Amino acid sequence: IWELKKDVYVVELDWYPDAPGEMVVLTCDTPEEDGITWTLDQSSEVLGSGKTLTIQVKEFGDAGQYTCHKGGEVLSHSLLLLHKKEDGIWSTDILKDQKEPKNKTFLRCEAKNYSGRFTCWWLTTISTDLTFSVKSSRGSSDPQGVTCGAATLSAERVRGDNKEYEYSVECQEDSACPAAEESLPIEVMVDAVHKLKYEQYTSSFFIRDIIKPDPPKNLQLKPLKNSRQVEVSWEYPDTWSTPHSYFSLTFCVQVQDRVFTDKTSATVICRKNASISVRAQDRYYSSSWSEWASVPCS
Amino acid sequence: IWELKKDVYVVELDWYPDAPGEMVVLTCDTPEEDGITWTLDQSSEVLGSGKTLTIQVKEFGDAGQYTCHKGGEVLSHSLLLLHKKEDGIWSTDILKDQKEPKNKTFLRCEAKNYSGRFTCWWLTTISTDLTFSVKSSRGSSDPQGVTCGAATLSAERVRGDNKEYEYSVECQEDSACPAAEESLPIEVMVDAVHKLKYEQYTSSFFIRDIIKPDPPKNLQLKPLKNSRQVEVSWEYPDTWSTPHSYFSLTFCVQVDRVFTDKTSATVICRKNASISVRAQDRYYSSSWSEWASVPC
Amino acid sequence: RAVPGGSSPAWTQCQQLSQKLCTLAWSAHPLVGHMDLRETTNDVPHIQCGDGCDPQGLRDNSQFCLQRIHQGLIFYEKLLGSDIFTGEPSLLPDSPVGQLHASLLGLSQLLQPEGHHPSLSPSQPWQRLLLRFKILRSLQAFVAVAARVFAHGAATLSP
Amino acid sequence: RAVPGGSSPAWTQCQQLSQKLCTLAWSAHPLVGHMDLREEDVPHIQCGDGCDPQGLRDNSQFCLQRIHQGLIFYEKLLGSDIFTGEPSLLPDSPVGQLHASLLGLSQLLQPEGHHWETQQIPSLSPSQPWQRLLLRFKILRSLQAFVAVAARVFAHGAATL
Ligand SMILES: [K+]
Ligand SMILES: [K+]
Repeated sequence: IWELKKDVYVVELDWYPDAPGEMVVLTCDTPEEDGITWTLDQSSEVLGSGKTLTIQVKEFGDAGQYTCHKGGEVLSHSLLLLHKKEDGIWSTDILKDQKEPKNKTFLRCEAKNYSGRFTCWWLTTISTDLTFSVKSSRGSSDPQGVTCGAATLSAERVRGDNKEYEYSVECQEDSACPAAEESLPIEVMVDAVHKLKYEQYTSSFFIRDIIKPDPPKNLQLKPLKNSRQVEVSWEYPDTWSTPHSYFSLTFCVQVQDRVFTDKTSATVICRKNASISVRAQDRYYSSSWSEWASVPCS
Repeated sequence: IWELKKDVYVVELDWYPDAPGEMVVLTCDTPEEDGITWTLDQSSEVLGSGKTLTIQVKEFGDAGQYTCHKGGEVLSHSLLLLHKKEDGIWSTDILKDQKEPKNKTFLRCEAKNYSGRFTCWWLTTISTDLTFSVKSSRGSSDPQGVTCGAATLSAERVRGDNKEYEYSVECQEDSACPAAEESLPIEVMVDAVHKLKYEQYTSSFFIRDIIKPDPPKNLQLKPLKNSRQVEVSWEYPDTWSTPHSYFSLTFCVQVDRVFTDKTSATVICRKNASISVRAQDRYYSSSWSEWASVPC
Repeated sequence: RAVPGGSSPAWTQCQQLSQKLCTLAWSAHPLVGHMDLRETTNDVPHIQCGDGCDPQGLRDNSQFCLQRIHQGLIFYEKLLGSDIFTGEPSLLPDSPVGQLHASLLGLSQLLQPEGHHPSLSPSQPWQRLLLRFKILRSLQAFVAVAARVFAHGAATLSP
Repeated sequence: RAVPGGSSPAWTQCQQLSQKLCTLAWSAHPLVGHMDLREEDVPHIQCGDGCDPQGLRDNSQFCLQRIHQGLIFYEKLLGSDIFTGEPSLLPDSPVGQLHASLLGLSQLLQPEGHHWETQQIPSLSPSQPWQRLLLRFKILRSLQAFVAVAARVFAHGAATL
């Protein structure tokens, strides 16, 4: 048993429904020494007295909010969540296994640059009784500061059947080096609380491996005259790491058959109706290609 | 100690060459039992008497050809061969490492089709006093049958300088199956004997891995008027497996190389080079057939 | 019981898909593989001898043969699922492998569009590669016959 | 000591030479797939190593010096039996041109460390190709990232010096 946050505790049942489980002792936090009683969640049922209640924990009926009272007053609580080892492996009931990119993901992070600021997005069906604490550091054997900004719900969209809830956090590695070649991965540990159930989801990665650039900025067309052929041009996205002399990007100009150019321009043939889309990638490392920047053929 | 051929025995020196080696008992074959004497190879020096001779083989000097004797007579023989294991590796002297793909490859085998008919060569720098006896089989537990028609000497090129001798052998799986996913490999065992030494060379292969179709036949082109172009054609070779309806090949087309599964094609031909084409089994990437041109 | 029989199949999308299938098998594990050399094996299905996948044995029965074929795909197709390819170093879905996994499940779907159906372990990524290869070379073998089988049917049984 | 100084390199030569490196190092093997990752003997372009654009302007000899170190080390590894053991891969292969180009660019930085030190000759083994194969790709992995920074270093010097 450990304290996930004030008056809230996680009980590790390795073996879930098996064995004796675990013997928890709760404590009423109050000066009061006399006539303390314990009740669980609602139930007027006194489970014990004394400033400490000692219980056994196997299933969810074992956890919940414990409350101590004296003379009809609530004195303090003690919410117990369970962390459950299902068939020898922790539970994941919470986050959606994000189209396996690839397999068993839950946390899909990415960075618009080597600044040391990445965002991780996770997916859930769950609309309510959801709490999400985000802890990030770089390296275990001797952690290294990552400030995490609290899990918002970045957007919510429909998956046809039922709604899909998209969370997200921003994180800045406190003292980061964009130029450097990372040797130690960031881990993002996500404390997933849904009601009584407790789950942790983790991601370890190098920023270089989660870089996905914003799409090219200011994509422009410029026809040649009495020519169904155009001067395409774009710019580095505002967010790309600077300087571009160092932090270079490579481009893909697809009309629609794509072409690749480490230049911010190319000359295509408008098949007037289609349009030119351009996307960038790290020029020097197979990170992820940004999204397309598209401009309608003239 | 076991028999290679008749009267010809091998002596396993697994520990070559630490003492005591092996203690061979030579047995003279004859119904008689008195006045028997023995000599080594072709030297006199009566090594001993009786129907048997107890020798100690450790080295070639102990080996050779033992000869029985009864009154001015030679009743029988016994050729003792040595199979030596040095540094935990049986010798691989006889045959040439042919360090190709990959190393320690002493046996080449190819099949021009799926009949179960394969051929295998070996490269020896040796010139004489050899004997290759091949045996093959499919599998080891309950070995299927494979019939090998004697180690014949064929090619006789010239390496860096010293001559290179090549033998090869016909081999038909007693009961083949072509179209089947062979799941058990073929086993080649070459009992090589260089005078008193003896080695064994083995190879394991599924036909599919060793397929080397023949070169396509009748490359016949038909160019067009006022063009350095030609539509060309070939035909599977007859060695190939029948029906091509099933036993499909796919081809190549040199002069960059172009590839079709069609017995035909159309390519811009200049008087410069010439047109070569080959065939690989369409379904399993195995050996590419040799080439076949009909110079522009 | 009697040799089953009946159902076509689309000899061509079959002979088509099947040959695209072989190229796949190879792409996902080129000749630049492992010249071994190594067993009774925890064997896979094999388009064996009298499974009737000969050019001849097909003239009449092709049903047993196809059932076999499909059975293999099921086997291999399952295998690509296994942690064997999932485990470290995990093979990605779009990677040449996970596309085999496609073709297979694809091709399998074109024989039996529903039909009716592994050892597990080990760990040590060390051992996954080895299997990954055994399985692959093994597979490339299966699909080969599988190809010709469908090639013939395309050529001779249909139209 | 004082941070070294001196010989400004063929940024252009280097830029292109590095650039090619980032290509060759993303080879990848269908069956091995993309090696991850878990730490953790291999050099690194670190924070305090001065390859970041800002340091690069101040100086860059220390950085460039590290890059030479890296190239030298990967170069050694690539030569070792690791990539020469089986699944035996050809000297014309992507990996061949790799060791090839590595060295080349090593040379282009330190045309031989005059040969005082420059050692750190690789760990050793492993025997039996599976561990081998993995190792091959782990190194290729590390390399992708190494070479990636270098390319930025040069491509940057190349433009700004
Ligand atoms: K889930
Ligand atoms: K030899």
